[PDB]
Amino acid sequence: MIDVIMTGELLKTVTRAIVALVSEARIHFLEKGLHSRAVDPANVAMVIVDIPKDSFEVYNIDEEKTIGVDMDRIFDISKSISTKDLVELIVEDESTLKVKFGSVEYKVALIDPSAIRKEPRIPELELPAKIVMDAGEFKKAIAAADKISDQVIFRSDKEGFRIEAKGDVDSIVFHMTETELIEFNGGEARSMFSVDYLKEFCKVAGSGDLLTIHLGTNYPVRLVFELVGGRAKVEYILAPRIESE
Amino acid sequence: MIDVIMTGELLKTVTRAIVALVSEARIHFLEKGLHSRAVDPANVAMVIVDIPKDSFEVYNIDEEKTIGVDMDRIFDISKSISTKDLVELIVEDESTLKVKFGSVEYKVALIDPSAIRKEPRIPELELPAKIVMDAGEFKKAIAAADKISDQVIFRSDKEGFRIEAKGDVDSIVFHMTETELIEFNGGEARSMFSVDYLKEFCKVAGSGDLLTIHLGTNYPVRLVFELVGGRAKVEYILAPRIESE
Amino acid sequence: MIDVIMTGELLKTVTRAIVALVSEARIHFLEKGLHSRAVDPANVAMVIVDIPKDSFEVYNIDEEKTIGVDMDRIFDISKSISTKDLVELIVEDESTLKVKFGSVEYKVALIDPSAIRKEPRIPELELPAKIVMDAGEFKKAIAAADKISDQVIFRSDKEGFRIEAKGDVDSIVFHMTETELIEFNGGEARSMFSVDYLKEFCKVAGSGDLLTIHLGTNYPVRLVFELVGGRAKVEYILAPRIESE
Amino acid sequence: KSTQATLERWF
Amino acid sequence: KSTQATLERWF
Amino acid sequence: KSTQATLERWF
Repeated sequence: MIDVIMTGELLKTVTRAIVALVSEARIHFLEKGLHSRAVDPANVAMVIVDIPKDSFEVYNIDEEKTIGVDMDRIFDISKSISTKDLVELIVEDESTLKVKFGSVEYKVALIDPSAIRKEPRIPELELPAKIVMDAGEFKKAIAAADKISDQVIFRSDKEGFRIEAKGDVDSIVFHMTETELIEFNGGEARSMFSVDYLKEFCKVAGSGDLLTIHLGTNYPVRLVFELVGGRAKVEYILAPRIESE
Repeated sequence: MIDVIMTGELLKTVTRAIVALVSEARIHFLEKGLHSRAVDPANVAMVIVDIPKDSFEVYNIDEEKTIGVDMDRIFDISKSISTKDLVELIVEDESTLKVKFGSVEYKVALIDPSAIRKEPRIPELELPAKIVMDAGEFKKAIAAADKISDQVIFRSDKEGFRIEAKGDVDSIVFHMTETELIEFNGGEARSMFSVDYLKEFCKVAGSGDLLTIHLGTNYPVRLVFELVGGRAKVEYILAPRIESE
Repeated sequence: MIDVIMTGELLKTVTRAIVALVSEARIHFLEKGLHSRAVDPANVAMVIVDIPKDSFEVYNIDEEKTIGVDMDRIFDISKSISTKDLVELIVEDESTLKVKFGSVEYKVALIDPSAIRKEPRIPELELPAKIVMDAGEFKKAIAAADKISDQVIFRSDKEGFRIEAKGDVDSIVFHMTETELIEFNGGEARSMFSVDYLKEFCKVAGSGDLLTIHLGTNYPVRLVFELVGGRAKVEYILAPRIESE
Repeated sequence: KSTQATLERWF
Repeated sequence: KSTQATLERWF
Repeated sequence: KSTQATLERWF
């Protein structure tokens, strides 16, 4: 009889990150906490969200059950739930999901977890560069590149982490030596991506949070955010745009 | 020679509530204060606004006169008048209305009070349930129902006041036992309405104000708000949506 | 090797005032500071911006050079640069302009200063009335007139400064006796203008700044704003709408 | 089903 | 009536 | 030129 209670900002962060690529994903209530991973219909990006049980103001499961949650209606209802308005999720039945907050109890029906596209096996990626920086400084690097182009270049070496965008009349570069990055392993990496997705990922995160970036050469990029003050871990994996010769 | 002075938030609250159903209503400058009631062209809802003379920072009439005020131009001009910018309304003539605030003096011509549709006799409604709650908690009950449906159900009994909305995949219910309501007479009542109007009424009011609701069964609903910190009383009467068998 | 450093609010104020009438203007790096003047393609209004060298947190020129700056891309990039994010402009070359702020270095190519329309000789206007008031009180006088009409009348005499707008059902007047104006020479003047431009000029300025107005009769109007707390002087000159008999 | 009524019936 | 003038007349 | 790839190649 799932009976969880999280803060409003917590539910609003995950539902947004998820529904940011899907409209219905399977949510996994495990012993270690809440899990849920999905790829967009396009098959370009992947999101993996984790909420260990210590982020909830209570997390009561009576067996690890998976539920098919209609992410759109959930996200849509979430725009009511307040930031401080504790929300309690309950699934004491098999057909519906009760969402309680304030004097409102919303009840949306559940989906057959196996009725939704089966999620993607979490990749086993081995990437050269590992950059740890602030999500805000990052979100500002993406916002800037969006005015110059549809794509950007993540360039890593020993002299720091670089993100570059070029237009036919201008260019922009976001550089942070290892000395200004929270962490940096200095590995050499270089992959190009579409600002479109990168800008969409940046929505579920703001300044003040941290971000680890796993970059390789002509490989996808892993964007692991510590959201809601380290209470929610949202990872976005974007496929690269390969330089066609 | 009408010569009144109210706060900006005061004029902005009434003109909005009025023009929310009409574009030109007769305003009545009485001895007890300012009055004005109108129904929308549709004939579905009615608004009754009252401002006793003690809400004005001066209220000078030289006989109880009724003026036909073009609510649209007034509302439109009101978007200038500041919240703290005291505004003085003057009608020392018969053709125009001077609105003063700051270094601006706006002069809109008046309408023949008897040239506008004659207002509706304030109904003599006798309703079973009487609920007193906060306008904010209420505005949040309506905002939520708007995502689920075009209509809602106000259900009253002894176990509290209920507002419910249902969709083909979800439902929501706003419940407050008499123990959590400011006041509640516990009478049994149940009427359905259109979220459309209810959401429009909620505009002229925000959290922190109070609201008395008079509900019956298959009867209209009376929504009496104490706006501008008990200085303005705005009542909205909406006709019910009758369950057609 | 131009090497200047200004505050973010400083660059954002000028680029906006400029690009408010042009999309590419010549910027003049003089000994006394930064200069740049342009008229819109229409030839109705003119903007003259001045930034003496004491507004910069450093201003290093190695000869007074004029650069053709693509105002659109600059303004567009400026929406990133933060209000407190010091920005350093560099032109150590002849083809591009480096804009640095935070961890971003934007590089937009320059234009042949003589490739852009040659700027208008600053007029030698002799105007009767000289009004000094707050830009905010002024911006509020324009915002109000915009609801009544497309044009306004600046009327000056001894009894104060007046700005009036009339519709076919209402009128508005903004009056400030010399006693309420910062300064006023009381000269007699009266010219009509289009609220359109006047509202566009008011964008680059807000309440708290000062404004000197040079008005004559059937002559253009000079609007000199002390922006960014007296650190930037932006002047707008609008041609009058002549009363055709 | 449901039919929005009018206030004329109650006045 | 009113006719928007141009700045060319004054420069 | 550049071609957006898919995640299928890496899974």
